[PDB]
Amino acid sequence: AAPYAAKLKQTENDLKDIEARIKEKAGVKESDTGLAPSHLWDIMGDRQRLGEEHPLQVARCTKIIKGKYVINLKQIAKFVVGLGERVRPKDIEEGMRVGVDRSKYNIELPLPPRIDPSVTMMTVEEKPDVTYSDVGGCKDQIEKLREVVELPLLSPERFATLGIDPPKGILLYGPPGTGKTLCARAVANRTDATFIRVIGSELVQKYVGEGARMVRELFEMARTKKACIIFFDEIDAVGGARFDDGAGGDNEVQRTMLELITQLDGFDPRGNIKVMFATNRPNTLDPALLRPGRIDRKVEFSLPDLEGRANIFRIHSKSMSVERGIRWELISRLCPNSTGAELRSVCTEAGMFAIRARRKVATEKDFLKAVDKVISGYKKFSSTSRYMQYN
Amino acid sequence: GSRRYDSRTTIFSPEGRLYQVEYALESISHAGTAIGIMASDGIVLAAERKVTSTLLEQDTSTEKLYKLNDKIAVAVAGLTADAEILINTARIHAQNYLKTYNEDIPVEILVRRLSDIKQGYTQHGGLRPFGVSFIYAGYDDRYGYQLYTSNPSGNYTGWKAISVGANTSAAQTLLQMDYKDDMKVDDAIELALKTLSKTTDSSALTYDRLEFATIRKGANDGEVYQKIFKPQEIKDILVKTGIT
Amino acid sequence: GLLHLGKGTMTMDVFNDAHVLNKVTLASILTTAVGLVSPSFMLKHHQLFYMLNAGIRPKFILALNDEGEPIKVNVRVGQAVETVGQAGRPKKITGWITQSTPVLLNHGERAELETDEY
Amino acid sequence: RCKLKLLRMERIKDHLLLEEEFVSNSEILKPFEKKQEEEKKQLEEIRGNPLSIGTLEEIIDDDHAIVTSPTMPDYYVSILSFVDKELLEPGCSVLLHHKTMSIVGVLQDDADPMVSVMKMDKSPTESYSDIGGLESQIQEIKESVELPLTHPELYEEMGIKPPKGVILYGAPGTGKTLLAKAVANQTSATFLRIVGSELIQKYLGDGPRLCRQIFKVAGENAPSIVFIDEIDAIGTKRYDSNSGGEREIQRTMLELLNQLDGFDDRGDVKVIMATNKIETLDPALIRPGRIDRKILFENPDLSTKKKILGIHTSKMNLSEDVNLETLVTTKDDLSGADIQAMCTEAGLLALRERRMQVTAEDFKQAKERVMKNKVEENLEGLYL
Amino acid sequence: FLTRSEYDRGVSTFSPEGRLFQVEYSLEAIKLGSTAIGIATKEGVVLGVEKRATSPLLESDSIEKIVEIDRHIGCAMSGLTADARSMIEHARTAAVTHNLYYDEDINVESLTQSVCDLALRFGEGASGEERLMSRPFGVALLIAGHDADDGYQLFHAEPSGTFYRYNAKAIGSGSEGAQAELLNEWHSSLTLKEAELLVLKILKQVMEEKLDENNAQLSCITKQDGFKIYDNEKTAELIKELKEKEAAE
Amino acid sequence: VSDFEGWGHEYIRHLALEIGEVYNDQVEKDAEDETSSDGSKSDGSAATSGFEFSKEDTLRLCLDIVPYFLKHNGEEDAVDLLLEIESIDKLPQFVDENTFQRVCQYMVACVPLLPPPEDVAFLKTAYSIYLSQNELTDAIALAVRLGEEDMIRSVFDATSDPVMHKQLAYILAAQKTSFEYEGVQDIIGNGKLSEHFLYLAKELNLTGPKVPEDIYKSHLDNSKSVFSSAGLDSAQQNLASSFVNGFLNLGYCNDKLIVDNDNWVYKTKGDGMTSAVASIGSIY
Amino acid sequence: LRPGRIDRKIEFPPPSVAARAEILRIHSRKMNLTRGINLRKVAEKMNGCSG
Amino acid sequence: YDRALSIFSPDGHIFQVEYALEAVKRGTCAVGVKGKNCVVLGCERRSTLKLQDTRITPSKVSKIDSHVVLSFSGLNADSRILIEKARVEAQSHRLTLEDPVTVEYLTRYVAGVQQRYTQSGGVRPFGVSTLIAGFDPRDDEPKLYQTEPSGIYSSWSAQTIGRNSKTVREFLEKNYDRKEPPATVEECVKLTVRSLLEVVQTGAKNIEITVVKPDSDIVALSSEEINQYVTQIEQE
Ligand SMILES: Nc1ncnc2c1ncn2[C@@H]1O[C@H](COP(=O)(O)OP(=O)(O)OP(=O)(O)O)[C@@H](O)[C@H]1O
Ligand SMILES: Nc1ncnc2c1ncn2[C@@H]1O[C@H](COP(=O)(O)OP(=O)(O)OP(=O)(O)O)[C@@H](O)[C@H]1O
Ligand SMILES: [Mg+2]
Ligand SMILES: [Mg+2]
Repeated sequence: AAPYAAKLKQTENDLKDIEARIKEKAGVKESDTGLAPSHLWDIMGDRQRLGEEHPLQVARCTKIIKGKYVINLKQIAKFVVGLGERVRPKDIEEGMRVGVDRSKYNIELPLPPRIDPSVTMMTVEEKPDVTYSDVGGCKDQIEKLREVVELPLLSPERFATLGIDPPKGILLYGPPGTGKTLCARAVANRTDATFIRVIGSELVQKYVGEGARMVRELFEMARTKKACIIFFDEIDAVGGARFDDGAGGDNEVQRTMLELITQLDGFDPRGNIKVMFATNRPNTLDPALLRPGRIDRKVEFSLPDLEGRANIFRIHSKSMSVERGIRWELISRLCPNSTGAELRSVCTEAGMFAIRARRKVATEKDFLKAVDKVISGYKKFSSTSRYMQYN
Repeated sequence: GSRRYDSRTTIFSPEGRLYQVEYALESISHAGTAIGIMASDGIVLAAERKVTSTLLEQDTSTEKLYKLNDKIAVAVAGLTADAEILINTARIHAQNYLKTYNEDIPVEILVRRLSDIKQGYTQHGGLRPFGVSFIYAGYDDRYGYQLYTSNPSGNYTGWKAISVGANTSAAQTLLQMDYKDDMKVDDAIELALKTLSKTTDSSALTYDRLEFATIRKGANDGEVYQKIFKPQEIKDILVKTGIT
Repeated sequence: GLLHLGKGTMTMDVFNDAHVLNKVTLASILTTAVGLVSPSFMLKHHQLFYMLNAGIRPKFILALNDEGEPIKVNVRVGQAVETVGQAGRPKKITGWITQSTPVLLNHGERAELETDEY
Repeated sequence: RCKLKLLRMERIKDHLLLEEEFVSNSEILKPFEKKQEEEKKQLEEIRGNPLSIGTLEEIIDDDHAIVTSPTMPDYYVSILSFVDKELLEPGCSVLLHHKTMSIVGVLQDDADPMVSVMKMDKSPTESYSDIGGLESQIQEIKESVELPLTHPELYEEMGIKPPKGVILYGAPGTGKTLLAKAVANQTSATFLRIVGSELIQKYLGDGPRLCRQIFKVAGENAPSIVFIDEIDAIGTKRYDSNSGGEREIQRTMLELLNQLDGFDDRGDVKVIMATNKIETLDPALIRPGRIDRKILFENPDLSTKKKILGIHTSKMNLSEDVNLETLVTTKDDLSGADIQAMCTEAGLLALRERRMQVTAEDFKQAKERVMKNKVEENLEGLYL
Repeated sequence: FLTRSEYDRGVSTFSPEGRLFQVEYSLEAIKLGSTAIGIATKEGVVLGVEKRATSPLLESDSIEKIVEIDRHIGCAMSGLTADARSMIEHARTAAVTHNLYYDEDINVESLTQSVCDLALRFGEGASGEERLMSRPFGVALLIAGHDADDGYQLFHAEPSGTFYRYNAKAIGSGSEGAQAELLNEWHSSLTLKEAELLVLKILKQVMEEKLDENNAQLSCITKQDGFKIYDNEKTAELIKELKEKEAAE
Repeated sequence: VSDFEGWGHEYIRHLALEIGEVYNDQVEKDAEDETSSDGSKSDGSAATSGFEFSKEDTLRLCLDIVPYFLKHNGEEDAVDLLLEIESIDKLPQFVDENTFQRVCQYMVACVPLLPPPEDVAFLKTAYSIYLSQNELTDAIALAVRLGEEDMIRSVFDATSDPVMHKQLAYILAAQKTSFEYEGVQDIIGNGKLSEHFLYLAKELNLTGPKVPEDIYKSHLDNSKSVFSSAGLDSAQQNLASSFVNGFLNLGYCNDKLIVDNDNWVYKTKGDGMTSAVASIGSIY
Repeated sequence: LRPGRIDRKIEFPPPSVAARAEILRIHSRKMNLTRGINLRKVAEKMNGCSG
Repeated sequence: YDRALSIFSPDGHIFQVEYALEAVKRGTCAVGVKGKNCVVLGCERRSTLKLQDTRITPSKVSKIDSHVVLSFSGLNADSRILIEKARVEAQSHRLTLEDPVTVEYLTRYVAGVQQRYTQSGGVRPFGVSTLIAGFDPRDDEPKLYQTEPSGIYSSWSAQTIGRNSKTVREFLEKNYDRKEPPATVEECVKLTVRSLLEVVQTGAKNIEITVVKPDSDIVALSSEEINQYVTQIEQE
């Protein structure tokens, strides 16, 4: 071979060895958090320490006895407790968690109920500023929503002047790519109510009856919350129709399907819980989660018109740098009846053709290519006729 | 009802294709090796029986070789039961042609007619195909000696040397290596026996497991002598070639 | 640029100011920002103020040379691009196909381009 | 060859780094400075001896929390609170005090063996143009995967949102697999790779939690590219039918819609999907704006194979005998994995010899073995 | 693909809709058809079709979708043309039969209705008459004609077995973009040439290639000249005179 | 003959005997046949002719001992022995490009093996090999590396002297010197042109950094201008703000009007004024 | 079995009669036989279909 | 049996026609180009297999009348049925209407033939596509038609079907001219040979050419002839 290979073999293995050695000798570090705006904490940190004032065994009430209480600890171990002098008796309720002394069990500080939910604190969501003007068109279907959901939060006066019961529920349905969830992110901007977002496939667990716990508790936590909205997303699985199999495994799923019914109507009403169901499909749903008194007005969300595509595309191309004198009308005509999510992608693929020609701008030429590009792939793909019949 | 249970076996696959044909071809590679080698002086058809027992009678057995007419014989490989029907249909067609023209059928016509019959079963009716492959040895004056193979699809191809049944590919390579453009019937016999000796599933190749027939221009001035040999003549030519 | 191996001359005022405690006086120095790289554009006898096309390659495969050299594959781009820095430094010439021959090669150099048309 | 000097030069930079590093640690890391001594002192004075790993269920905004320990008993713990009141969140591992349990501190990070499958230590020894050939349908995967990470500046001139997503589809062996692994060497951002046969499980309920996870990790590190190899595997692979079946497959797809785009607003997860069963996917999956430019791959043409075959035989020994052009003649619109299996099997002929020369004979012979594969699961011979 | 359907095992089976599924499918195969536009006035009926080239090697002046039934009835097919091949033969036969029996011109409606009787024969063997089809036809016709008793008529014949008399109708892929315009632009004061240029107008907008006489074809039915297919030269003249009035806006 | 394992290890040993020897001649004080680790001499007409003969053979198809001989001597003489052989081989025995890669691979690779006095002496020969070859584009780059004024003029002369007209040659010369934004080349080439005497107006500018002003304007027009500066009166916060406007207008930008308001210039004080006018300069 | 994923494929046949004697011989070292027993005789009494 | 082998698809199709088209894509490739006074059908034959008798085996171009040729791609077995029906119709025309067929009428007949096994019950379509070419009698216009298993018929200036027809079609856009055919027969032949060598490759023994000239002259050129033509193309 070549007269270096005999020693390239060794020189190269030396590279591999020394990288391991540098890393090993240098050592690593793993933070154990502190704070630079703190350098003294133990002047009365030791009062929280070392001289107990005290951390507490958490328990749960199982029996109020009228004039002591029975708690069963989390260490499963049952004890009889009473009232200290930071407790109020009016403030003990069934199933509430309490703190008791780690030595001689006595209630010191009651505590919020129910430690079993901990994965519903990650479905509580801050409102993304997708803005309320972000939604396409000035069409009227979103104005129906502003009558059911938004306005009674702002003004229950006019509904008190009417005296009607204000409608609470509404169905969001229609084709995808219409921005089903995109108008609900807008409405999350405006109303500034709590949004609690659910995934239907997130409601299915390994063992059955485990998701029954989930749904029930999620609802009651929302009852305590005031001025809240629960956004049922993608509940095509759990949420579907009820039927029998006689040997299925669908039964175990249908349990949590039922759990959704029994909380909506309840034996108590929804106290300012506005409810959205977002379904891709009306083709299969429950007839008691689609009964008209608990989903009150249901709004079909449609495909943009020949005007509606011009409005959406103007929101999109006003956001893009194009060189003036163009038609947003023309591009809508060229398209068949279609989604705006395509219109969101006519701009961006026309922009990849804009960078290809190395324009800072976008012109008519590159728009034409883009319109062809998407249509041709649509034909190559499902849902150019799929609606799964019904209206 | 009945549409319920209908299997639809004559439809295409996503391939554009017919599973039943493929499956028939698969089942014929479970059946015996049949070989046709064309010499310039005749044709050798050599077939290896599938069954062999020291209690089997192999002396009235012509399970693989059949005369369609006294110029055209076949080697049969596949389902025997289906093949029998086609054999008698073939003879009937031969006699029909002889009937209306008073002159012996060319090999062309017969091979094609049978191919059409097979084609009908795959084309329509919901029926399964006839799972047979034929090697036709024939003599006609127009093209002389003719060797043909046809398959359950209803397609035919002429060949200079061909093998069907078990180990098609192996015997084909062998024949490539050992073929001459012109040969004798003796040279052809030798090559045939040898090829079956290297492809036989039992360690030894024996006369009692060989069916062996020729059509020879020994007979002169435009006569051909068919011969379906006796196993005792097969024995002797098996010792000639030195296998036994 | 011509040599990436070369050390600068105008960029040394950027290099200069780290050994000294900060003052308003040093703040005066920093308004200078020279060290600049030209945007390469193809040239002619009448002076063309734009480029035509270029190839750029992020990852070479050659270790028989420290940087390798861009092979004839690169990502193609159009006119009007400043010299691309690290993560884009190997730059190949795209002018061959228009019946033009580069006179001034490119690797990622600062150098301007010039071409000859048949 | 002739790279010995540069490897010695790299090695030499390594010697100098190992040296100065080592001595710096050793004895002149001087902890005789008070901003080291005094900070650790009174940090250890509240910090344990046993540090009692706990699991934080939730926090209360009165400088307290409820922990549940894996040993058992819960506790209503205090917090020393030099640790930044609001820096700890459900799912944390917290250090409790061996006396009265107070949150001494907080561990920053912890991991699963199920995300070990997801994450990677690798650094491919192939970089692009070992995908040499098919070099214009690869501008659709380095102008919407590579480039907006490299330059957002270009997409700022035009403004509006930058690209998102690709689906790769075409024949098997046409490079789909290596395309994904080749952009990941260039970009040097967190490359997750997950097989679709692990997204299909024989247990339900944990299916969705796996799929939900991938993108939550992926958004958590600010740049990531998630390779889902084989999303064609979700309708053809299935175990039992009483914990697999329609149901399992439907849920996981549903989960992926929320994750892929949905309402999460998670971090950057550029997605790459390989598939050749694209019609077993939803219309809300192959919906635009999750696929922006979709790439079609078909078999190369005759002159494209010349590009492919020259890449593969550069690694091999050559002679003047070898002729690449006539190997191309024989093949007719076949995959580049077929070409790649001829060159691999050509050295298997050289291995068989124990002769280290590769010759035109070795390439032609393995050509016949490669064509033996194509037409001998066929039994027609000529098209019936 | 594989749109959810409970019934595709029968060809005459219900359907919690209450209607046949196969018929429904048939009407979704007219949306791939090449656009045929037809304007009916009280002065004649104009049938325009896009001949649809697919290659410049394809000779497109030897293919056409204008098909003569008889001197006083013309017909345009859109959808699946292999099915129309059979139907148009049947219709020609019917017309000749009427003239044999009665020495008289057949009503445009009676003819349309006969072919609708033809369309509904799919089945495995049911009602009093034998089913000689097994799957419904996927092709729709625009039957134009003139009879001396109701004047000019334009009928849309469906693969359903239903027929609607239109005053103008477009079918094919671009049928909706055309029909929106029909609703607005049509009236009963048109003249023959005005309707002719109107056809070329709406054919422009559903044009996926470019308008010229090599992928576009006109034909008329007029009372005293019968059914006449416009040759390509004449068509070219009209296209250019459209371009004159298009640059006058 | 037919590649196999054996010679892939044995043949390296043949070459290594000569290799080791030449290296050992610098380290030792015994030196070639008095060093007994090889017992062979590197001088004579017995082994020195073996090195040269080997070099021709290993050059033709490969590159093995060829780079390696040069540096072990430590002399630029060695590199010049190879110059002769290669410059014949530049076109016919293998392409120009392959040759260019050979030359630069020698210099870039051996840098940590070439202290300053050795390193420059090696780059001279490299310059000569290019000058022999067609690419005068390669010559200029390497001559700047050396830094010798003589060689800058030599590549400039190579295009200039042959032609009695402006041909591509003079445009190309002006470009080659233009590249250095140091401008040591620029001054040198401007005065060769006056001597040669063709058009002055285009050529001297093009050698100089004048034309580079022109193209910056073409690029600026595409880029645009942005102003986003703060401004508040009276303190270090005012001093900061007025500096910031130029810090956003680095390179040639258009901000004529902002400069024209001399108010804020005066509202900085002391040294602040100095740095305020200084940031105005960076706008242009 | 797609291209380049599998590159060596090893078929195993049922045993020969020489190979079947060779397995028998290994087993006889565990046992205590009598002299004069041929294991090529035993391998011919067998025909096997597997090891 | 009267049960359907044709089920309507909600896609706007029938699955079996799609599957048929695929079947026709797997078939050997045929090219058709008409000159000004000739027609040329070139066809690939797989003679890669050895010890094949080719004398007695019919070429993949079948004469259906004394002036009308048919070439095919797709299922070889199936095609023979179409071929018999067509020869029969050819004689019928002379019998009842007198004067050999015209290319168009015969094309129309074949179109109806393949169509019928779609629309009927108890039958599946043919996966076969034909190139029908020839002359009308008393005429000298070459007429080249293509029928496809959809039961749809077409006229073409030039056309190609079979395996990898797209490559050759692109070639034909660029080497055949809608305005001008190559006027000499030989040049036409060589244009089609040059076309065939795109995909067919691997020597000049797999190429077959039939040339038809009006006045009922159908002749097929043997391998020797082709060898000469090919080598000329090769040298140039
Ligand atoms: N009406 C609209 N106006 C403007 N933009 C829209 C609209 N609808 C959709 N979009 C754009 O398309 C993107 C994606 O659509 P989105 O994900 O909201 O679909 P979806 O309706 O939730 O469908 P699915 O839930 O079935 O997948 C949005 O982020 C937005 O950019
Ligand atoms: N167009 C090409 N250019 C360069 N190399 C190629 C090309 N196509 C294939 N190869 C080589 O063939 C290889 C085998 O490819 P790989 O296993 O990545 O193929 P694949 O298409 O991903 O296979 P599968 O169809 O099984 O998904 C690659 O690793 C690659 O080096
Ligand atoms: Mg949604
Ligand atoms: Mg793969």
